[PDB]
Amino acid sequence: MKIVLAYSGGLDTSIILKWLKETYRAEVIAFTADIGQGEEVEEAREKALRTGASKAIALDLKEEFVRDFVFPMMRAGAVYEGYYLLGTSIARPLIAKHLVRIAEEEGAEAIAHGATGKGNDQVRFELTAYALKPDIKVIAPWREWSFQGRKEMIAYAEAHGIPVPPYSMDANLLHISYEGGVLEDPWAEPPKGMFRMTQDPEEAPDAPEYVEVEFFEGDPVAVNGERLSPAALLQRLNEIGGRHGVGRVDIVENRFVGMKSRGVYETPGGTILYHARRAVESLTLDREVLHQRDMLSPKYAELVYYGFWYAPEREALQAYFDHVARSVTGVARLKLYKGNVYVVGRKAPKSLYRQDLVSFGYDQKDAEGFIKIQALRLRVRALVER
Amino acid sequence: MKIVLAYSGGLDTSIILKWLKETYRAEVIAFTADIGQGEEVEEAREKALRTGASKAIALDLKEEFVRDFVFPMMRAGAVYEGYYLLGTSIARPLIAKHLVRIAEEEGAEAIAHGATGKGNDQVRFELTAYALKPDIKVIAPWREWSFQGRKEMIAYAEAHGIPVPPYSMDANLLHISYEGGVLEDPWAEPPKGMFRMTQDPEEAPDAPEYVEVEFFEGDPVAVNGERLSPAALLQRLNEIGGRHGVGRVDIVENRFVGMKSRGVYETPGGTILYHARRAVESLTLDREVLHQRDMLSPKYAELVYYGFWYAPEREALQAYFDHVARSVTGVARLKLYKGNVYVVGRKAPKSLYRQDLVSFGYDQKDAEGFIKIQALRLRVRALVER
Amino acid sequence: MKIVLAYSGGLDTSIILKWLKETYRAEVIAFTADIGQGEEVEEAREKALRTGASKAIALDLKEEFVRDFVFPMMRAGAVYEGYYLLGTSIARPLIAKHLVRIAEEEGAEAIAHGATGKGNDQVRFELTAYALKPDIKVIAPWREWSFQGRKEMIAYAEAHGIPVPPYSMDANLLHISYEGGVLEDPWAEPPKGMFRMTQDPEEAPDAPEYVEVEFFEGDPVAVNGERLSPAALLQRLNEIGGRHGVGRVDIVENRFVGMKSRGVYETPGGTILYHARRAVESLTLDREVLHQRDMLSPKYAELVYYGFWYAPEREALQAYFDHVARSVTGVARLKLYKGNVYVVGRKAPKSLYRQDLVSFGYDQKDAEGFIKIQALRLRVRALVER
Amino acid sequence: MKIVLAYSGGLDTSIILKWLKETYRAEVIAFTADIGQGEEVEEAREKALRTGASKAIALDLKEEFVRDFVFPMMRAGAVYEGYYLLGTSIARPLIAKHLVRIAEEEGAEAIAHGATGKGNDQVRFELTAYALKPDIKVIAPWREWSFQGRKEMIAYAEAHGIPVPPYSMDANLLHISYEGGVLEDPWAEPPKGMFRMTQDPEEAPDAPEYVEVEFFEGDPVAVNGERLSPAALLQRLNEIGGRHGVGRVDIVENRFVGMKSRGVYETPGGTILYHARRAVESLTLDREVLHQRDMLSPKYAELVYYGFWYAPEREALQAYFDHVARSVTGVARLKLYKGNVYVVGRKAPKSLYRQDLVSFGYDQKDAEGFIKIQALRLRVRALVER
Ligand SMILES: Nc1ncnc2c1ncn2[C@@H]1O[C@H](COP(=O)(O)O)[C@@H](O)[C@H]1O
Ligand SMILES: Nc1ncnc2c1ncn2[C@@H]1O[C@H](COP(=O)(O)O)[C@@H](O)[C@H]1O
Ligand SMILES: Nc1ncnc2c1ncn2[C@@H]1O[C@H](COP(=O)(O)O)[C@@H](O)[C@H]1O
Ligand SMILES: Nc1ncnc2c1ncn2[C@@H]1O[C@H](COP(=O)(O)O)[C@@H](O)[C@H]1O
Ligand SMILES: N/C(=N\CCC[C@H](N)C(=O)O)N[C@@H](CC(=O)O)C(=O)O
Ligand SMILES: N/C(=N\CCC[C@H](N)C(=O)O)N[C@@H](CC(=O)O)C(=O)O
Ligand SMILES: N/C(=N\CCC[C@H](N)C(=O)O)N[C@@H](CC(=O)O)C(=O)O
Ligand SMILES: N/C(=N\CCC[C@H](N)C(=O)O)N[C@@H](CC(=O)O)C(=O)O
Repeated sequence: MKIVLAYSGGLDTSIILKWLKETYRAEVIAFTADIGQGEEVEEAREKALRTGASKAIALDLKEEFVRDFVFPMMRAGAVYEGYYLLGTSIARPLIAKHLVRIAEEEGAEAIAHGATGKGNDQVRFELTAYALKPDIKVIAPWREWSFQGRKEMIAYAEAHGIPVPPYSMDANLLHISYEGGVLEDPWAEPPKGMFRMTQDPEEAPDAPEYVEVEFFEGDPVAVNGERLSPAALLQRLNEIGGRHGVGRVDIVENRFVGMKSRGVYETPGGTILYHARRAVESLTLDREVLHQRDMLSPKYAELVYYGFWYAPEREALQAYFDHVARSVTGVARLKLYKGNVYVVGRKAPKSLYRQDLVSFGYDQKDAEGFIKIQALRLRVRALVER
Repeated sequence: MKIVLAYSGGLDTSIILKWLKETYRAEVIAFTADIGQGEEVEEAREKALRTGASKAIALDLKEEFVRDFVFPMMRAGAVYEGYYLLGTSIARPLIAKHLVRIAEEEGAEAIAHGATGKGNDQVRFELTAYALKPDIKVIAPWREWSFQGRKEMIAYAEAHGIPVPPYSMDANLLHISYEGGVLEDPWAEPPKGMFRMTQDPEEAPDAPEYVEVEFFEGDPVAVNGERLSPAALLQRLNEIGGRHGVGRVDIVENRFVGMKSRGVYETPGGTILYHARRAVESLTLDREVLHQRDMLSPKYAELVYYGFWYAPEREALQAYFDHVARSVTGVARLKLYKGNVYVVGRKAPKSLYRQDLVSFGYDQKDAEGFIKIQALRLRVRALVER
Repeated sequence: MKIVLAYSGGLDTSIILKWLKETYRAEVIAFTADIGQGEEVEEAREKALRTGASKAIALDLKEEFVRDFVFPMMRAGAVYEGYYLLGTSIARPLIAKHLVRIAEEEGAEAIAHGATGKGNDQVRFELTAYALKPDIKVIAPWREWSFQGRKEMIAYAEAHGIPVPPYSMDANLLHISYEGGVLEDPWAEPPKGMFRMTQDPEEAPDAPEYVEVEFFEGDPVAVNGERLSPAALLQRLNEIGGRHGVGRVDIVENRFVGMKSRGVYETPGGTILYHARRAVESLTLDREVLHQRDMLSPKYAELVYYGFWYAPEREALQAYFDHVARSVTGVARLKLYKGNVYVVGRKAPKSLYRQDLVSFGYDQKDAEGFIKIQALRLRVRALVER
Repeated sequence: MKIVLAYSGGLDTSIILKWLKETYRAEVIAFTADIGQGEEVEEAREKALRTGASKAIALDLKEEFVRDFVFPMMRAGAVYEGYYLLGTSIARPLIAKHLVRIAEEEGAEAIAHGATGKGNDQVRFELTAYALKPDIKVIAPWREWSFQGRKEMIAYAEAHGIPVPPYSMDANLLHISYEGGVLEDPWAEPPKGMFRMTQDPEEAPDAPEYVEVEFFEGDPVAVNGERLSPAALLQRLNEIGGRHGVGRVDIVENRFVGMKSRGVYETPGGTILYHARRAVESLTLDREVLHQRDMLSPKYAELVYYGFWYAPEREALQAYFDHVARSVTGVARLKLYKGNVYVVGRKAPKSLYRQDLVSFGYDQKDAEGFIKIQALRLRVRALVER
């Protein structure tokens, strides 16, 4: 039987490829997606073949990732529990999508992934798979094998000749996530030198740096006047924001499976894009549209976090967010300095701001009437209380 | 006829004090509240007497301000349009409340304030006034007078004996607001040296400073182990954060009155408290409670911003927020560095975090069933689309 | 100067026509719309010319009314304060839309309407007018003249040759509204004989009547197998629901301008449609989509009620509702009997219901896992309470 | 080993009692609760002993049911998916609460119930149990045993001495639920004579009946002037409403475990109470409070439906609803007639309604300013769209 494995190249997914051959005596098709992890995915592909894969596929999905997953999510202003910009979250749907497509192309029965039984990833992979191919068979080795502990897995690794070696990392174009190990104690600061995408604030330039991001109908299309594709644009902002230490988050979040866990994230480019968008929105979105939009963002955020990307409720909300984002066209000017992102300017060809309405269509006495009417129900209330 | 005026001691409320006397020929009781503007209010009380007030009152309302207004608001995680911590907004209700109490005490049928006809403050003072005493009369000189320029106001000031002297500011224990003049161009960065409460990040300490804030049942009670009263606590955090340049935001916001306005704010202490609270909340609040609470916060924020403090909607929402906030007990440890605030740790007596649930609360198979049930409707959907 | 008046042919708008001519020395162009009031609008168009209009326009807007206003609103499941199906609310935008178009075509700088200064209609008319043509001038005589009472208005009309003839009515294809007069006492049942669109349930047929309503992509397209245009369809359902006394509501509502008002409404066809729609949705909409949709309906309803039809917030929500409603294709079967409507059956081409899953893919063991995971956070909370 | 079983006295729970003793080599303590199912609970209690229970407990929980579960839910205006008044949903928590208490008193390590593995009840029972006593062991025979059909179940019972006897029913003081069998076809009207709690509208009195319900701080306290305890009050309204065939619902709902199912419900008393409460609320609740409250009700409804009664989200929302409900004091007057409930009058000690404001403080010109300000952002938008 054929099985398509989401293969990263790491120890665990390598142990999984061997485990699947041995346990299911199956023809394993390894799949590695280049989504900006900063690893030569071609090395993962050869290592998979070396580890026993009857086939290995490596694809550059950086553009699809940002264009079809990151951008739509950003248009919605999605933020989980106040700080998480969902770097790992929106990536999983993309990977499961291809796993399913590859399985259908290679006539494979099942697909497998290496997310553990304690997290959100397992849900994201599987909900995506079932939503796309309801008849698909899914295998989650972390839930199915008998290994108990790192020593056993390493022993098993060495036995099969698999290359063996504080926290665990998950990286892609949007961010790098860190959790586990020393990070499991919520009272303990992350260890110095852990971050990789972002330079330390204390080591960031002494001179602030200005950057401008242009948005067209809800999506960023240029940086400092240079038109850049979705992936190239995220990359560029990662470089600029990274040098300044921008986008570090440290939170204890609530997993979908029920328990809290301490996660640390660095999202330089995405963080710049979060504030740039709101800056352009401040001139281009209507007050009531904005207030409504912000009260829905958190719901869309948990949908992404839990793994309901290819789910009707998320696609429905997307219709709202996409409609609203269509008006977001303009430029945000931000000032980067030692870990912070400061909005310092913004402009738009169809700005709703009118200096003439605030400087010293507006008649001062209309305000009295507005106030009296707004006050009526409160006055009736007070009088009734006598 | 008696009129109680919200008197700050500035040129405008000074001009207003004279204007009221001439216009209404009423005795004016000047009221000056110390809410942390960093001004000697007795100086304003005496100047009010020199300007013609038949009675000048000055009260230290710092503790009432933080305890009965800033704290209840903070418990709700109130943030207007993404960044505004409502520094000016929660202050007006307090002032109006005293204006109405004093009018009742002095037998004054009317109150007056110096907010302009183009803004939010006018609504805040008046909705509060009418909500507390329905038949009170309110006079807003800015909406009633004839001055057609700043030049005319000063001439009137000099012609009357009032001392006369790029943007307008409003300061109190929570923040300092800056808007108008040079700030009316949303593409222009605020002028160098404008900020007064926070030190320029470029001139802030080279070594980060750690700070710990203790929360008890939703309100902050100690800083670095020192128990502090509400106003004392906010003051202490303003000093610590200010020294580091923390809490600066720049936005184009939507006034309740219809038009957009470019505002700049520095909220050092409040910004530290915002993040400290969420840090403690991450260990003490249930996932679902939190998610629901966060979707209501934006609504509570617009209520405070529009001026509906003493309104049934806000008091109802307050019951919800207060209920949830009651569990927020613990300590947040934050790191301050050149303009930025970083959560680096948190602990709590009744933390819901359990390392054993994440360390390598259910067994693997449980997750499989959870996923299958969660996936059911998506699979039926896919099948029907057959 | 020219003024386009929303003229219904009644006493008040006739008085208004005369009043406008003299007060503004203007040419008044009368506009009467047939939106299902059950009155020969041509008679109103002629009475206007007799009354002094320089031009009188009358249009059959029944189809545009149902297709472009009633249907989009019904797709959203809009219900104001638990019962009001907004019959008068969605009709005002339509009227004002034509007033502004006619004003433009005739070179008129202003439009006028006869809604009083204490209601919602004035807001709906003007918000629509201003939103479509920002510099249009609106004249609301009720807020400008000084008639001291009814007697005075009758004498004015008698003096102008206007024919002078216990509650006020507003009728159209969607419903008939009743309020004012004897209806002002919330404790008093409406008088017998008041209803006109519906038969007293006590006089309704002794046998129940079954009716089927087919929906296609969110809108009703057929009744009892007969395909019917929007307006013809609402009419047929009015006839059917009407004969049985269906659609009667009696509520005390909150007007946008601040005071409560007692209103009585009969919406036979719309009431059948409300339940028919939900019946088809019960087979075609996903659970999460439905739940989110229902939490937004109320907001949409107040938007309509207040008059924000041609408003970006409303249009944005409409994007969401339209997206969801595109899945609503199927047939609802209802049973009508003495005042009530009963859903007794429903079917759909792409129904999501599967008897497979309820009769004795699904494995009961999965339910245990689902339950354990959902319970984890509750159990942790319990252990911490200790 | 001791196991406390939710014992209804029926065939399946009797089979379960025998099954539990042998499978777990344990003694079973049967618990039967009278919650208004209209059965003699002492009969089930005696039968449990005859079936082998080591102890059988039967309690009258009618008052606790209505006072502590039904009323709190009603104050929230809870309605699931447009029509379900949650009759079975709110009863389960109460039952499980007692199972856990009895287990603790009897020193039993586990509890058991007879809900199936494909429904909602299992979740309600278990989430409740786990929330109250996290270490409790729950046994759900339907998800554990090996019976492969109804005939084998009958053979097992007949073999154990248990006596053996088109849809399934669940009845209590709030309603009677009907689902399964012939009701599984959503296009088929339910069978004649199926309803038990309500008289068919065709047979109901030709004379309408007026009923008055007095509310005090959110809860109903009297019917037609007669003060009644919670359970006696619900009983009374069931009798009155039942005679008139009030409260019948026919829906295809979404279960928490993922699939749709056709359910039929009769809730005579609860339906009168639903409309009675809203009638009193129309005079006692503020507009904004009401609108907010209605947007949260559906969320609370799904919580109850899913089984999250003793859950922090639900208790947090309850704080909101209870705050709001406290103003709900007054009397509702309804007209009952052949299946329908018509609100015909309402009054309250502190009614916020003022004939003052609608009859022909308020000055129409305030309305113009209100409208102008409300329209500003719309005019700005229009001008920009040019
Ligand atoms: N770039 C990728 N290509 C293919 N599969 C991936 C990729 N990144 C993650 N996965 C899968 O999802 C899991 C994610 O966990 P982790 O690598 O610890 O962050 C891995 O164990 C893989 O099975
Ligand atoms: N500390 C205070 N005491 C009394 N009235 C105040 C105080 N702060 C503000 N106000 C009132 O509210 C207005 C606020 O204006 P502004 O400072 O320009 O943003 C002043 O014109 C006063 O009438
Ligand atoms: N069919 C119609 N055509 C034109 N204007 C109308 C029509 N129906 C109502 N109006 C306008 O809106 C107001 C509605 O008032 P009313 O009937 O008292 O509820 C009238 O005073 C008219 O100015
Ligand atoms: N009055 C009651 N006393 C004790 N247990 C009950 C009672 N009503 C329901 N239950 C439990 O919940 C299930 C309810 O029945 P059903 O509606 O047939 O799925 C039974 O299998 C019992 O274990
Ligand atoms: N650490 C890791 N990746 C990423 C995550 C960031 C995060 N807290 C999230 O849920 O996105 N591996 C896990 C995370 C998880 O499922 O919670 C696993 O496979 O079990
Ligand atoms: N500048 C000033 N104070 C403060 C406020 C910050 C802000 N944008 C807010 O609404 O709180 N004066 C005004 C503000 C206003 O009313 O919007 C006035 O009286 O008109
Ligand atoms: N009675 C009338 N029409 C209709 C109304 C139904 C209702 N309560 C609504 O707001 O739609 N005329 C008024 C209503 C109002 O503006 O509230 C007026 O023009 O003054
Ligand atoms: N029919 C019955 N009881 C009640 C239900 C009304 C309903 N649709 C609801 O979920 O409350 N038995 C089931 C229902 C269920 O829990 O979904 C079972 O034990 O499996």
